[PDB]
Amino acid sequence: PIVRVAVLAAGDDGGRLTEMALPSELPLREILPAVQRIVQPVRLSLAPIGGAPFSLDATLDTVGVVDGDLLALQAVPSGPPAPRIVEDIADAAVIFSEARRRQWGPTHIARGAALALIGLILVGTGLSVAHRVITGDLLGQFIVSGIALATVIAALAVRNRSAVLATSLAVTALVPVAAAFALGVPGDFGAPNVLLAAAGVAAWSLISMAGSPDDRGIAVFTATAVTGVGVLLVAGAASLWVISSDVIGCALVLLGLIVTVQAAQLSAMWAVLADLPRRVRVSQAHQTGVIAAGVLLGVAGSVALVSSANASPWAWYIVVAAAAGAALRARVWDSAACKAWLLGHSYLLAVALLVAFVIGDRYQAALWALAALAVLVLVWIVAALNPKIASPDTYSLPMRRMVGFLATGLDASLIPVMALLVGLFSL
Amino acid sequence: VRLSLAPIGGAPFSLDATLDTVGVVDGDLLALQAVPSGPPAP
Amino acid sequence: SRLIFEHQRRLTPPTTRKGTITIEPPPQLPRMRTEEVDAERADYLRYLSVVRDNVRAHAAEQRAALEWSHPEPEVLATIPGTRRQWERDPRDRDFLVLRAGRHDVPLDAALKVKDTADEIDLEPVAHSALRGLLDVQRTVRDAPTGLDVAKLARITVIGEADEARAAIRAWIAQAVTWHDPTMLGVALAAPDLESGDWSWLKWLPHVDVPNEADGVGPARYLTTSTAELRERLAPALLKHLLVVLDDPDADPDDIARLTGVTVIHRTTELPNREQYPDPERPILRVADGRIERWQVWQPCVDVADAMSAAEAAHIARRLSRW
Repeated sequence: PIVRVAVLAAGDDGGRLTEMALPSELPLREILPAVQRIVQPVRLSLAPIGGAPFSLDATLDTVGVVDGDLLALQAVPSGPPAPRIVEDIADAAVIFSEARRRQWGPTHIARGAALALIGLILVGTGLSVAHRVITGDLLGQFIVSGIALATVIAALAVRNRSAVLATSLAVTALVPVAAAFALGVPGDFGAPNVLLAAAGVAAWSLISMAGSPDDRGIAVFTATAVTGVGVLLVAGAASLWVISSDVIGCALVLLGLIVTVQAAQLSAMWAVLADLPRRVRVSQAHQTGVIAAGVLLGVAGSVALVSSANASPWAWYIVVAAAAGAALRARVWDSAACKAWLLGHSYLLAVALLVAFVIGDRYQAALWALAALAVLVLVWIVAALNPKIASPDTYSLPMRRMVGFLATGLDASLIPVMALLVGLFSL
Repeated sequence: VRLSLAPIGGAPFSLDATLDTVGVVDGDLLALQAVPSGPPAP
Repeated sequence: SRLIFEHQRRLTPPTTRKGTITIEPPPQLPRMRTEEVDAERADYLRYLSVVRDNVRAHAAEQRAALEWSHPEPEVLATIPGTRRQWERDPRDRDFLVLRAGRHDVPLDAALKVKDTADEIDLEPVAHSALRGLLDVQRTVRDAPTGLDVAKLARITVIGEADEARAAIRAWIAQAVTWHDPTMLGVALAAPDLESGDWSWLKWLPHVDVPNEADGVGPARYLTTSTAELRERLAPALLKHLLVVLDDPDADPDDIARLTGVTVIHRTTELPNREQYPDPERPILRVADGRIERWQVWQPCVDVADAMSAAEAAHIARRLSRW
């Protein structure tokens, strides 16, 4: 009754990995001496990678070894930690408090200054625009451009000196920049201004994604870039050709689902094997952002279709259909943040309608909108208690299949509906 | 079948050599499992 | 059969400076501006704080030593094979001492308060802090300690079945591993020997006499009858000897009353007003996890040890190679 397992002993230098086959149905205390001679004042034992050491009395059967798992060679757990004892209550405050990482140090000040700065820029911008939107005077556009230009330089100025402040200072640079261009030829907050801005951030972003020396700040750039580009076209074509009473979003939700359904390929579009780990995450970061572009777009017009009153009964089903489609399109996405993004599409959209009615003075659908959130929250909870309805393993295969034709049967089955709202084929 | 003795975690003994040539000291653990019709698994 | 072993030099165990630290006495309350004594209280306590962190260092030495030579009854599996197995010789300060458990040791450092306690009126806050130092700190916390068998000459045991034995099965192992088996020889006599009980204590070249055969084992003193084991050591009556028994009844203390045989037996009854437990011939009831010495109830071990036969047998075999 032998079983083939592989142990791992790494205490001396790097590590030594061999495998073997071992006689089951015994107290591990008998076979421990053998392995100690192959691979190699304390006592040792065997443990699965990720678990606690196995008792010296159980057998490799009753402790549940499958023939081919990778055991490690760890130590018997511990003894007591031998608690210290100090009687003078005075020194009982200085002694038992060191274990904090409390020292002020000239690095709590580094994080200090930058965090102060990012606040200065933000409210520095918002003041001038508030000096510009609720009243009118262009002195702001002097100050907007002043700070907007300044931060532009600083990120380019510490690209190779901090390597973390840099990428942080870039992401905040686009708040005043998007504010600056949005101020040329104002209008009433303007029709074509939103065209000028989508050029700006899409400009500023693309310059910096390639400007990042490493990870940690890539995904936020990628997502807003495609978001800028995406809104640019459907704003440009909206600036001259089409009057588009309501069909800006009909372009968006179309463009939205298009980006979400076609997501894996777009990530690949941005593309010794030693630098594989660096390449694999950036690839993942690219995907996780790109999907956010989808959801944020998916609502971007969807928040405008059912926005005002007097909407269409086909308009109400034009958004709901999209939501479910994206919600059931998650089961294909592996990572965690990838899942959450599309999963909470309905959540994000739910609140949008609420504020819309409260700011639109409706006090009718507002309450409903709040009742349309609980239903979505309630299902989240029952998904959390028992890992049963969340786990598709305790299902049926045609159920796993039916959800398929269910999925592709609706996420695309709205383009005929789309032709109704605008009435594209009523002409 | 062909059962024979073996130190734990090693290939079984060679049937026609005494244990004293392979180096069995008084107090080992030996297993009655089959004989390899092949390699001794280094 | 058995491979040979050589006599190395025992690795020098971590030292133990057995100093006698001398604390300086406090002030005497003149009865003078308040800000004056406030300048001295802050001058004494600031002195005791540098001595409280100096006398706390000594402790971590003894607990480093005492633990260096009496590891828990699982480390002693890896002792025999390695190069430090029978390190102890007949002159170490830890010679013939048997780890029975772990509790509070009295910190052999002296802690003398060389002063003149005359017309007591000492400054209150600067005085209470002194006593507080002297009581809490003059005792190490949980430290492996145990029996000094070299001059004990009698053992008695009182407890239930699977526990009164496991204590002997516990420390007779630590008794022998820390010596070259040429120096100590045990003697066992048990009716229930070969049922997972004392039987495993056969394999050992500590369980050997000089020049006997008995068929399979070197000596195989492991038997049932007490007069059987006993006279198989009639010649052995300076190597040291541990005659032991598992019989609740049947006459202990029938050999002595020697110079190296400490006898042992298990019973079930405790005495009522036993006269003055000697520094020798102790009585050690074994509660759930304690080893309470009979006195008048003097725990004498705050958490005992128990050597299960499974990790026990595995001790013999490994020691049967050399």
